[PDB]
Amino acid sequence: MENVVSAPMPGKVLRVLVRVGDRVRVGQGLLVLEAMKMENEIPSPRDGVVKRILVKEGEAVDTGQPLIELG
Ligand code: NA
Repeated sequence: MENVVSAPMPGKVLRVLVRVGDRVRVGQGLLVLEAMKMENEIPSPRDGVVKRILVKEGEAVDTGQPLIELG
């Protein structure tokens, strides 16, 4: 899915760091997944604007699951 940031591993959503409409830059933390016994910031792969937030706190996600859509 183009413009979609997806989960790199299974985990639990701890918090979302951005809001719809936010400008983001490559490497910027978009949300935090608990996995591999740690808290992991999931980065933006590119500069952009946050278009949609596709998960909520507490949600269990799988590898490749859409997390954030960029505009
Ligand atoms: Na799930």
